[PDB]
Amino acid sequence: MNLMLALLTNFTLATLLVIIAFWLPQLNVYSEKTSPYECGFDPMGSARLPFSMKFFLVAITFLLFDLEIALLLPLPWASQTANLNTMLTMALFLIILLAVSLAYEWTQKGLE
Amino acid sequence: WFEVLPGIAVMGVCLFIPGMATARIHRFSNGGKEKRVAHYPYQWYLMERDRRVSGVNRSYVSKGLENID
Amino acid sequence: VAAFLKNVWAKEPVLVASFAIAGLAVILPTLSPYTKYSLMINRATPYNYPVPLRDDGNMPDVPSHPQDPQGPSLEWLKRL
Amino acid sequence: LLQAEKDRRVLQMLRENLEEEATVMKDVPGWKVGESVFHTTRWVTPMMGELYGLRASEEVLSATYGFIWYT
Amino acid sequence: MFMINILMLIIPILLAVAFLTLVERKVLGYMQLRKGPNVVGPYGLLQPIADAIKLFIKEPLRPATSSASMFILAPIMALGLALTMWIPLPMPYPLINMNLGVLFMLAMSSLAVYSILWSGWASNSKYALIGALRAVAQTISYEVTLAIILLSVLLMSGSFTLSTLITTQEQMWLILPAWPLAMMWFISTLAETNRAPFDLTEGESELVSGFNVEYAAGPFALFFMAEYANIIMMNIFTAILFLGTSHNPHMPELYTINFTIKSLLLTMSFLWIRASYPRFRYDQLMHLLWKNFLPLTLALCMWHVSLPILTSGIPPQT
Amino acid sequence: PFFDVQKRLGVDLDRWMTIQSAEQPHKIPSRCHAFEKEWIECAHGIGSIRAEKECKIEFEDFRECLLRQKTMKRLHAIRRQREKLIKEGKYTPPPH
Amino acid sequence: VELPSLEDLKVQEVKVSSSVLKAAAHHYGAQCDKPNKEFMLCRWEEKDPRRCLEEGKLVNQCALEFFRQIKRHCAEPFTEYWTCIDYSGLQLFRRCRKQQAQFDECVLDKL
Amino acid sequence: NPIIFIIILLTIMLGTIIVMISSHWLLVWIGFEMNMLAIIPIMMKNHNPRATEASTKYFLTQSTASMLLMMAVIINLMFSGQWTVMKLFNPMASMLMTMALAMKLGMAPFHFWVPEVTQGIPLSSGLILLTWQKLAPMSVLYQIFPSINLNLILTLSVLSILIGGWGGLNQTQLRKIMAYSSIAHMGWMTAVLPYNPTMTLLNLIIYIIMTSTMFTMFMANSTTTTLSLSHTWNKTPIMTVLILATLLSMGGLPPLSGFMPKWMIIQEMTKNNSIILPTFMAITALLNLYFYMRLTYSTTLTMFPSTNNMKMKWQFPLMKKMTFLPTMVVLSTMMLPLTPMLSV
Amino acid sequence: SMVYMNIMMAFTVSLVGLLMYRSHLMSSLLCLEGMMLSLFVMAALTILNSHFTLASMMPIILLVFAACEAALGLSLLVMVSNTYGTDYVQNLNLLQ
Amino acid sequence: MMLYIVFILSVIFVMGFVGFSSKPSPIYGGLGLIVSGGVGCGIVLNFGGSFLGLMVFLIYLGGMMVVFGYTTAMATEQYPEIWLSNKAVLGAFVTGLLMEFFMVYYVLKDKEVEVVFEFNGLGDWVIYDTGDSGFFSEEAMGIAALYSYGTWLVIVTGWSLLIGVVVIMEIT
Ligand SMILES: CCCCCCCCCCCCCCCCCC(=O)OC[C@H](COP(=O)(O)OCCN)OC(=O)CCCCCCCCCCCCCCCCC
Repeated sequence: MNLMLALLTNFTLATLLVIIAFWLPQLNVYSEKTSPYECGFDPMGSARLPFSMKFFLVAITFLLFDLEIALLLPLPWASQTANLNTMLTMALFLIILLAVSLAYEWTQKGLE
Repeated sequence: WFEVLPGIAVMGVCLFIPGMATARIHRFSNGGKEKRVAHYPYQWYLMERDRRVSGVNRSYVSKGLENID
Repeated sequence: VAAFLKNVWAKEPVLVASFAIAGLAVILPTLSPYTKYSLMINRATPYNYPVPLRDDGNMPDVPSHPQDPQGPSLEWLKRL
Repeated sequence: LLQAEKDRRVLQMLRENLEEEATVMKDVPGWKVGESVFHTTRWVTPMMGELYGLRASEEVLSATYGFIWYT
Repeated sequence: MFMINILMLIIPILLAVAFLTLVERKVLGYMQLRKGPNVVGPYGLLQPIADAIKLFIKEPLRPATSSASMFILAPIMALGLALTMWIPLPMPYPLINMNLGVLFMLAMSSLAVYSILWSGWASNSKYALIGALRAVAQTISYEVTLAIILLSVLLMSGSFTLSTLITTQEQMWLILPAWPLAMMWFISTLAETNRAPFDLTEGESELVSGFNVEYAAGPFALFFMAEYANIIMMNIFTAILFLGTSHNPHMPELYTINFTIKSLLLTMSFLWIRASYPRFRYDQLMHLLWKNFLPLTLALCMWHVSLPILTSGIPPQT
Repeated sequence: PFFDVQKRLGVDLDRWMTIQSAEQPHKIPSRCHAFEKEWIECAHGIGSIRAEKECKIEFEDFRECLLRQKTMKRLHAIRRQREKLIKEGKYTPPPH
Repeated sequence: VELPSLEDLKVQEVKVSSSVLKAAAHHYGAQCDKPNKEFMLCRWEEKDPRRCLEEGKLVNQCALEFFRQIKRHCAEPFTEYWTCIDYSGLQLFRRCRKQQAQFDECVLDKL
Repeated sequence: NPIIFIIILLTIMLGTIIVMISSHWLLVWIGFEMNMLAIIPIMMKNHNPRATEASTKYFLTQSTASMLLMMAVIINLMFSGQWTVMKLFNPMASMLMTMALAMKLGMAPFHFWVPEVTQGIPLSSGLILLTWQKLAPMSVLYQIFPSINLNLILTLSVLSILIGGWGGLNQTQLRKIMAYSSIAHMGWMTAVLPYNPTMTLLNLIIYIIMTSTMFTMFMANSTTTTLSLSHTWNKTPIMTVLILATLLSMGGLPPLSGFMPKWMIIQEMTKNNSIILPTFMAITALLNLYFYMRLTYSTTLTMFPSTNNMKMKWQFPLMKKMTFLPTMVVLSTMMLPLTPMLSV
Repeated sequence: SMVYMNIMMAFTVSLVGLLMYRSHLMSSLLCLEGMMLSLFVMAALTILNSHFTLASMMPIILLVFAACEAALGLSLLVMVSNTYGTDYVQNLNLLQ
Repeated sequence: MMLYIVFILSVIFVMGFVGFSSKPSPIYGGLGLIVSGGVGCGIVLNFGGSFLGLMVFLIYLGGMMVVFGYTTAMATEQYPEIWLSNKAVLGAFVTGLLMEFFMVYYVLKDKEVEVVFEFNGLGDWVIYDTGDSGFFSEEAMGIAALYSYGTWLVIVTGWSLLIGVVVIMEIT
């Protein structure tokens, strides 16, 4: 029953330590002028964040290579079986189904 | 070249506590015997049995041969 | 064609080390006779509990006492 | 050997969870002593609620959740 | 007293991550030909008590332009998943015994980068805005290099738990047999945790200062104490997953003694690099992963799969 | 239209995962396993249109093995034979 | 339903820990096999472990005299043997390998 | 590019062959889950600001359509815990099957969709492929066939063949006019379905042909009704006797084959002594005809040939198998009392 | 028992006004990609509390598409707001 | 740490949703999930299924969501106000929250009320286990690795993914 005793112990030191740092001098009596001088060294910066694509694909591109290496995960439990040939013949398919899915897209990464 | 030899001896020892703490709490809490481990539901099944027969309530006290005479 | 195989190894000697290992792991499992030992060991590990069958007449083998002569030889592994 | 210890532990366990039930009340709009919730008749391994009653204190919590979350 | 075995862990480690910052510039000092913090100590060993106290006295501004609700829950993390990950880690006796726990790291290795995306976005514009976006992008592409080459060896040891992984490395220092992989286990944790040769996340050269830029002395001790709570853990891991010690059911103590005289050598590697090599210019940085690091890591997986099967080797586990 | 090719030629596409009792690789059972081989035995040579009005017995308990729907009610109704009378005598049990 | 009374219960269970119970445990079953395999067949062959209680007292019985046997001849090498294996975690069998002969010195020999 | 377009366009039917071949509820999920995965790029090809505001109004309307099903698969995994494919053992399953499956076919409601997609897919080429998705689902309904609440599958039917009828009388674009009156013929085949479920397929094949041979004809350039006026005095008049030899046969008149489904279907729906149902269907497909008349008064009335328009060139499209179909879309009535005993 | 009525009230997450609407499409698409876990967990119990031992992979296959496919339909939501910059379900243009 | 530590998770889970099932300015949408996903992977880690729980962290909650969050900087919403922004979100909330509460109130606030909510008893986890058992990897989803019997189940999923990229290499 002692796991949650070992988790909420950990946060409660951390969720404590924000206030004793952030908050404690935050109410101190120093000046702290409201002037809009903050947001350093790009003073104003008025724009939307524009769509920039080769930022985007490197999200998608991963998400799919991700899945099957969940599918690929239960090899070391499956190395203990009865008929094993249906493993080696089958196990090696996923991989090559992964590696193929590279080679195609590999004609165009662009600047990744 | 030497002046760094003290700099280690802080970090080093401070990692030699957490390895000797848990090691000597388990050996201390169960009185000389390393903590049991239940990975598989069969393995558990003997402790929760052994709790019943031990002396009162615990899994760390073994009866022995003279128990049943 | 061997001039090709030496003129991709002056430029990209990387994936070539993957293909070189890509095959050579597919080929070999159909060769070395160490395999098929691998399938015998892995079949004989008694995960379950053996249940004794009923003996009326035959009873081909396998007497009541297990250590008596009963059945196959699994001790070719113990010496192995 | 190990099993021949358990089967006795549940049959002991049902009786006390019956003999100490049938002596709670015998009610006219009550139930017959040890009926069957099924029609069919053979031994079907009982549900946790059968062995431990509404008892529901601790030694239960160390039974159902005993194995999970830790040695 | 199980609660006093925990709090005996969280506390005694915050001294290492503190006194690393000192051995930071002594070791990196004599690479330069000079001595390290000296005047204050006398030996310097007294420096970090003075540094922990300058920050929390020093006033913690917030940007007028920020969303305060995110500017807390994010750092209130950079110190959890750093201090939770330590839990099931055998030395020799881990505080928890998790059946399949090895997988549990990747659970907590994957969930920290979702505390970068908050903070850099939580605040404001383009030095921490698109500057905390594109350190997301490199941090997730160095997992696929990882989980595979973690999954390789685990064919060579049988299960997901860590009590077996001391048994199999007995008299064989698991670095012989896969030494090709082991390299890539190193360049990963150095690329993923944002350290020297691929440095970009925290800025010096490519930008001003990455992701730290806004936090004043107040919160910025946490990150500067969080970022060093990952680095001494992955490197206190690698040496349970490669360079194994020899358990001793009798003098447990001599296990850890010889264990910190390894994991503490190993670490002094991310410092022994940082004096040396320059940076990658974010194109070359990912552009060298798909093309180059990856094709092998698949290829070897087709290899450590068959090698047990093709030798009747298959390791004794479920 | 359901062609059923896997009947004609030899392959098994699925047919294994299908029901609650087939193999279970190490031969480990389900809880209500023993009532399958009972209930399938009933309707096989049947054409299933009379099954509904024929068997129905071996099916119902099987639906009541699965959900434990009733035994949980006759159980919850011991909490009304005791634990309204706790004060009125027969604490029941004696501990132990 | 019919359940047997409270009787033919409270019998003599072998009461020992789980460390000693795996100490011999090995010479144990290979040499006995008088009720036990047979007692399986009073379960697997016909289920409902209620109709079959009888050999349960035979198979439980075989153990009684077994541990009652061993106490007479040599308990000294045994007592020291199941101490090491009881020095713990996982209860490995590959640590006590040395002492395995001392327990088995005359057991396979004398009796 | 050109290879894969035959890899994609092959995987579709492989998406619907695992549907008809399977024993196992999981596979009939995966089975038409990978159409909504493998259909989408076909819509795209010319990358325009409709197809992409089309296939996204399609997508999330076949996304839930599926994703409810998986909720009505896992209900009877509770009760009876036996997958396979047979009556659904529990009423919250079926009522959550059939009226959430009507989304892919769309029936009487669940069509604000079929006109929003079929219109303004920039790709009119086909769009003949939206005759597959009529053919995946039915190959469930034929199996589950003896479980329906029976007060529904008619109540989506009879509110359909009506609502798809009136939908078009107001329409001009002739991709819509086929979009409408393709809800209609989903009124006849699932109104039958509990009574003798073959003599449905009969209406299913006669439908796949007739709507098929329309499009292949609508492919030369043809788009808007008033571009079918500039047709006979320009392209070829032997085209016009065709478009009048079908559009009439498709609502149907007894010397043609379009009359073949009704003529047989009512043999079935009476003999079960429901004679007050079929008239109202029989009589409502009537004002389903007044699209086609008034479509057919466009092309034979020589309406203002376009302008000076001189097409002296010959044709090079693919008419493939158009030189057959309106000898089988018309003349087959004289042939067959086979269709009830042939596919059966 | 009770854990089957939660989570079920959760699987009315559909709620459809909040399935297509209102704008910020990303909120709609969101409650979709989390319509799973109402399909998953619910089917990670019934499989589990009774030992099927075989369908146990099915939970894995309920994600492997639920991520694969729902990650597709994200793509379009770039094409919409690439040409715009605001998703805003309020784009109707193709009409009927 | 009572017997109700399961019932206390789900009713946080059920409340995990209604945060993002209304209309929260979807940079807080995530924070309606990773709680729900978290507690969700929480519930599953009881019952004995473990491996299958600890994956949702790896494959979905950890891996997937980040893409859901790596965008919504590309679709990036305007800095109008967000969250409490427009006065409308709050109205839709409570009536959901109470609707299980008022359900949960007299669902059982008494002996029984009435029938349809009365056939679910509570508190011992009556079903939640059975008897004892042996061990295989555990017993249950401990053996989730079938490259034996399952094949035609993989090779579709194995092949259906390979096309996932081709579709997306185009429209991109
Ligand atoms: C910001 C301030 C506010 C936040 C404060 C609270 C924050 C909490 C954040 C939670 C983050 C950690 C949660 C990760 C869960 C991991 C659980 C796990 O993996 O445990 C492993 C273990 C597996 O069991 P096994 O070893 O196979 O069998 C043992 C047999 N004796 O499993 C077990 O032993 C059984 C599991 C027992 C634990 C009960 C379930 C705990 C998990 C609940 C998490 C709830 C989600 C909270 C929000 C998460 C957001 C990230």
